[PDB]
Amino acid sequence: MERYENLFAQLNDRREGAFVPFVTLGDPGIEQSLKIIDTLIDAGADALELGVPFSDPLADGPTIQNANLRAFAAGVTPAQCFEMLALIREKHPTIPIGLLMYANLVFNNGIDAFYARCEQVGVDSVLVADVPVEESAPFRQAALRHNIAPIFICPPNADDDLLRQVASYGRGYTYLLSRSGVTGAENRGALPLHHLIEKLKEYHAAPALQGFGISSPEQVSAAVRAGAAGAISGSAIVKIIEKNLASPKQMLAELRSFVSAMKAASRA
Amino acid sequence: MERYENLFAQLNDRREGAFVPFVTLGDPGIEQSLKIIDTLIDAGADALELGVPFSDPLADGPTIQNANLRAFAAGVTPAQCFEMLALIREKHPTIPIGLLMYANLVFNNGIDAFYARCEQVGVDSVLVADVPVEESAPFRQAALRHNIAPIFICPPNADDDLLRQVASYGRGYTYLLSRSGVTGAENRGALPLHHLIEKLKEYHAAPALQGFGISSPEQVSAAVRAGAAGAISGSAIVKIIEKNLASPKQMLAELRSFVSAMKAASRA
Amino acid sequence: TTLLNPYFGEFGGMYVPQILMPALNQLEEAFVSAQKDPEFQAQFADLLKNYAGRPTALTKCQNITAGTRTTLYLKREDLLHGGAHKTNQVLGQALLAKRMGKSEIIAETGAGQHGVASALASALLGLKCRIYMGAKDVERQSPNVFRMRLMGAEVIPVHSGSATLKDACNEALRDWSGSYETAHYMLGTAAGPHPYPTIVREFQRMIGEETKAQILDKEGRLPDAVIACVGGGSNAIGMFADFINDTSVGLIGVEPGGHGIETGEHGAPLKHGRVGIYFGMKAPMMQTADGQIEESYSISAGLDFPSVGPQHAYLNSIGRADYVSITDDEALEAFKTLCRHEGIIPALESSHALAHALKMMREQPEKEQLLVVNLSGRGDKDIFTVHDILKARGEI
Amino acid sequence: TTLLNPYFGEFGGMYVPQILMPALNQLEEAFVSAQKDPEFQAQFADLLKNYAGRPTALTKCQNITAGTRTTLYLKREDLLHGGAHKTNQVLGQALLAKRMGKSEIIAETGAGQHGVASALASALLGLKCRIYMGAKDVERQSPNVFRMRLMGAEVIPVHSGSATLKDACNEALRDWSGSYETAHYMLGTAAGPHPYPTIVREFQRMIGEETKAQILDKEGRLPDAVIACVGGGSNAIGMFADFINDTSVGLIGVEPGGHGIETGEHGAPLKHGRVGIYFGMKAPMMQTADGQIEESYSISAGLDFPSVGPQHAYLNSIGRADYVSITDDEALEAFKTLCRHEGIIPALESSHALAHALKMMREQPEKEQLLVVNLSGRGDKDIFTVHDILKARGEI
Ligand SMILES: O=C(NCCOP(=O)(O)O)c1ccc(OC(F)(F)F)cc1
Ligand SMILES: O=C(NCCOP(=O)(O)O)c1ccc(OC(F)(F)F)cc1
Ligand SMILES: O=C(NCCOP(=O)(O)O)c1ccc(OC(F)(F)F)cc1
Ligand SMILES: O=C(NCCOP(=O)(O)O)c1ccc(OC(F)(F)F)cc1
Ligand SMILES: O=C(NCCOP(=O)(O)O)c1ccc(OC(F)(F)F)cc1
Ligand SMILES: O=C(NCCOP(=O)(O)O)c1ccc(OC(F)(F)F)cc1
Ligand SMILES: *Cc1c(COP(=O)(O)O)cnc(C)c1O
Ligand SMILES: *Cc1c(COP(=O)(O)O)cnc(C)c1O
Ligand code: NA
Ligand code: NA
Repeated sequence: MERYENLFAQLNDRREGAFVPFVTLGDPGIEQSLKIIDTLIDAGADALELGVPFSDPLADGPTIQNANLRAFAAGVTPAQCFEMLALIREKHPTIPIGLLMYANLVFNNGIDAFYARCEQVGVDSVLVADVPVEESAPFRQAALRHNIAPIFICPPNADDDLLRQVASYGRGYTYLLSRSGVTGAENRGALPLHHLIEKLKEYHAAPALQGFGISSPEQVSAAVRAGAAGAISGSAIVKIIEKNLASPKQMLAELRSFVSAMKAASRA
Repeated sequence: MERYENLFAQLNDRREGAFVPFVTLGDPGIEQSLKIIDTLIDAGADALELGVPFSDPLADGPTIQNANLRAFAAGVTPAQCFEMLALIREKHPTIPIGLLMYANLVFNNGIDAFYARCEQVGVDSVLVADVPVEESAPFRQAALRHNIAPIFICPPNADDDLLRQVASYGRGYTYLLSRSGVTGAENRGALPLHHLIEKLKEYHAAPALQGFGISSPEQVSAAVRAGAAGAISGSAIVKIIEKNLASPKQMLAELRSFVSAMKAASRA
Repeated sequence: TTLLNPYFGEFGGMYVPQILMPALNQLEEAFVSAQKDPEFQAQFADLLKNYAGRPTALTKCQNITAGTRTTLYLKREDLLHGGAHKTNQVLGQALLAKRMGKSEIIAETGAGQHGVASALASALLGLKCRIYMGAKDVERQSPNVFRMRLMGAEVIPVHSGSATLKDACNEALRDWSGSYETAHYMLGTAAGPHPYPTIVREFQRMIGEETKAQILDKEGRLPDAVIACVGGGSNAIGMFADFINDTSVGLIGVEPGGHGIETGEHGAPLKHGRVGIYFGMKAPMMQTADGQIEESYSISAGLDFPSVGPQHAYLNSIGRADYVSITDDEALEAFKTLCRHEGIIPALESSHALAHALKMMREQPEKEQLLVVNLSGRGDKDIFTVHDILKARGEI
Repeated sequence: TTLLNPYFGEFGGMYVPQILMPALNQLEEAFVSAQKDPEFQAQFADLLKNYAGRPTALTKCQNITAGTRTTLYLKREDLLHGGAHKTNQVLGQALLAKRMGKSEIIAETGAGQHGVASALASALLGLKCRIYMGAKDVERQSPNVFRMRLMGAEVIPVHSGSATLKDACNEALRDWSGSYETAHYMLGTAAGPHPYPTIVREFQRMIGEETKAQILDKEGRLPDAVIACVGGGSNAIGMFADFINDTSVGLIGVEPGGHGIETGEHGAPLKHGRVGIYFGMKAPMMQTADGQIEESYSISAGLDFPSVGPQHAYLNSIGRADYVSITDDEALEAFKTLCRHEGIIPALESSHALAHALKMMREQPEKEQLLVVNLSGRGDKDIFTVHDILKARGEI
């Protein structure tokens, strides 16, 4: 399909950024997670990034690790996540849906079969957290054979070779990391984001979505002003789930208000 | 003095062996020990062997180790033992009294001073358990300077060099060990006791008293028949003390009966 | 782009998030450079000799083999400083850290053994050491935690996931991804992403080099087989490497069989797991049918890495090395045998290798064979485990 | 009559009951003969090399001595099989047992260390080992008792006297007096009746011989001083012997000062006891004013022999060696220092020697001095003792 391409075209015509929430599938249970996802969409999400619970989510921070544990406590399996994906697509025909996967879950029953199942349920893209561009060939090939866009992280310290690889190999969107480290000292190697955005455009890369640490409306507008096509927010959304476990109705109300504010920040 | 020489002469004139009990001084307390010793004499003991309680009585078996512990429990010191010795001699002017000492107690405040204190209280001999003949020179010299007989163990496997040393160096009596080991296998090196008795007489040794494991009247008569001048009994006497701790009067009655039977066995 | 092949056939690679690739590339270049630098080699040799105690003895075991045609030697890594072979490679990796201008060490540990090794190397070389350890392991491993702290290391209890070895590996990597300009990640076996399986082999290979020289001097020929336990693969590849081209020499790796392979309670992924991609590598691992990573079980916690070094998977696939398993009870009997017949208390890890050699001997007592067991460590640490098991079944 | 002098000046001798003299004479002749027998020497060398791990490393300690003019080396007896120097001499004494046609070993032990050493040597050489241990020590030393039993030794709890080291020595001697045709008494230090102080020195002297060669190779000269702890005297005389004729080389022995000499709670009889005759020898010992033998007190149970080898008393009397003491707290700080600055966990015994070298250095940091500490053992065994003390005063 062409869901990302159609989304970015529509957003371009509206001089508008994308706002893309991340949640873990089946956190805090399957029913509540389906409801969460519908609320994110009804509040203005332009696309979704969705995680499949995994025993060892190396690349995730404490908030998303907590979400992962909640989904396992609920007995959520990858097969159940794919059932959920098909239902979500069946409710929402045009929203781009991207998965955040770990390599073992893609490789487990065969790489090609994984991507064929993504295609059957109507997923648009897959970011495999622990597959660097250098190792990505069989993943990107299988993805593209099944009409799935392979998504790559572009670190803000990326060298020119890495920029060119990410530009050549990725599709749907380029995932532009906000920071290469948490401390100002650890983030010293990070180049200005507007410069990387400009280089990616020069190399005809998929449009950039900035992600990692985006938690407030001003960071959504800043991303768009720097030239990115939009912004991804995970921890900030998932925190709302964690803080309202005891009140599922309040949880949905707070999710709706948060997503509405973040989306508002992307509009011309 | 000449107490051993006078004893053996008197016994020879009566065709009689000596019976010599061993007890630990101050077991089970000073008062009771003085009483025990008077009872041993009144029952027929020809001489005494008396131990001074010592922290580490290497050469003593379980019964005498137990006696040692009882005397320490009663707070018995070597100075108190010497007070006891003087009282015992003051009651009994002719009985030979021999001490069983450990080298540290003799050496502690000077070897010469030890033997001078033995002389002052009227002791006749000292056997230092952990001084072999090879190391005995300063002990035997100090002993003889103060009119104390130095006593040496003659093992039943003793070679001829050892026999000649024991014969030359000892005085009062020669202590003839019954056994060089407890098991028949461990005692294989032991020569016939009558043969050693004969060799000691040939070398003009002090008269032999057989000791270690003498517990019955028949062993007293056997010692005399083998040519020894008498027999020493410790464990068998001390066992009677241990078995009657709760009844001091019964203890003395049983001591009296036992010593009377053992002495009877030595008479022509 | 890398300087060296990251794979051993289909096994291995660099399956890490993009942000970690510059850390691995930096480490690979430093290693390649170090291996050509006579000054680096001389420094490493000096630490191994004068600090760690190399060369280690090769002990013949005539009491064990009496009446048979087996001649058995033990390569005495139990005599290395720290009481296990881990010391060799932590010393080399600490020198690589210094080479790269790093003043800090990050390490993972399961039950504490690699944490102690990392801590001692860091103390000697003046590096600031922080060690991630699952909170469940911290609770149960007071002696190792205390050793680490005495050595000036920071021990950081890991409460995330299931609070065990995997979560400790995960926290160490997370930390390194942010701190690698100043910190080196001192990985604890010949596994994980390239270049670690290569580095750890090369920094353990003196085990087999010395074995070859010692057996040539004592017997005038090469061994018929060298036998080593496999938790992650470092002591085994250290013993194997110098013999790989000596095609007459058997290479036998022993994984823990736990309560028995058929119970599922074991730690033998190379022969009884299924290839997956985790810990930065493609390799056999312990995992559910839908690909969630599981744990290894062994009486010996040191053998509980739920995967295996990719070079072992490769050597197995081509038939150069053979892999077997030994159960908890088999290892316990080998432990008892060595104690009683040679006066050496072996690590329960190493006891798995010895148990397999005992089986080689006992099954075929008239077969002429010259065997070397890599005695990877001492077993003082295991006496409480052994006591409790023997008492529990009234064996003592 | 003896073949060798039983005394070192006025100290030493053979103060045992007459029945034991043939056992000592037999042992002396076997030893004299062994020392002239190239086959005995070759067998002993083979066990020391291929079983025990000799030669042991000599480790420089630049982290400890930075900023001073001290150069400090540690002789790494902690790297010997068994984790202490005791292993050297039990191997030699087991060979002497075989030389005399004996198939059984008797040994004494306090807190278990010499019992383990005797048990491992006996296991290797196929000898039936029985070890006497005070019942109070058995209760408190489960790990050592278990090691001994794993090694096939019989551990016999001693209930006589005060159920401790002295009573264990006493029961071992009683047994030997009856069994010496078939059993050898493997005494645990360079003390007791001749010939034991001579034998144990000669079977430990490779410590100082190797030290001399290693220091000559590394520094081109002899040490200014060698420093060793003194419990009974074996590790110290092992380090000292080869340097006795090198009159420029300081020989410093460190006794345990316990809670401080002035408290009376110490184990420093050579400098603060009084000469007595016990344990078969004339030597300084811990004893009451009226001559009852007492105990030594130290944080380190290994240093609790309440006397000292007669050669140390002699070397002191002539001014060739100097003896000092180190308190529990001094030894604890040295323990912590070595852990943190060199990544070596030292036995609390050896920590007394290191503490004295630290004092030599710190008191006079501009004095040029080349020091060797005999690091007699490893301190894994001590981590519970150290933990408890540090916790108890809120230091941790
Ligand atoms: O993505 C990261 N964290 C923030 C965003 O993730 P999440 O908090 O789950 O949304 C993140 C952190 C570390 C990292 O490197 C490695 F895994 F190798 F250690 C990779 C990704
Ligand atoms: O999109 C992600 N997280 C949500 C956005 O970050 P945050 O809002 O900080 O949770 C996200 C993306 C990739 C990822 O793994 C790796 F970087 F390795 F590819 C981990 C998290
Ligand atoms: O005399 C012994 N026992 C029996 C008689 O003594 P006791 O039971 O106290 O009357 C006896 C036992 C062993 C011994 O040798 C040594 F001490 F060296 F081990 C010396 C004497
Ligand atoms: O006379 C002694 N005991 C009493 C007699 O023996 P028993 O009747 O068996 O107690 C006695 C004599 C000497 C001795 O020590 C040593 F042999 F070394 F010199 C120990 C006990
Ligand atoms: O086996 C490992 N560590 C051994 C720790 O030893 P111990 O303390 O004895 O458990 C181990 C650690 C990390 C690893 O890869 C990666 F870094 F990617 F996670 C692979 C293996
Ligand atoms: O110090 C001694 N043993 C050390 C035991 O070592 P450990 O197990 O560490 O207490 C020791 C043992 C016996 C001895 O002489 C004699 F045999 F006559 F009693 C003198 C010293
Ligand atoms: C750590 C350890 C092992 C297991 O690790 P490998 O990397 O598989 O060698 C085995 N033996 C001992 C003694 C160990 O300490
Ligand atoms: C036994 C022991 C000692 C004390 O004994 P010495 O005979 O005085 O050497 C000292 N250090 C260690 C490590 C020991 O095991
Ligand atoms: Na494994
Ligand atoms: Na002492």
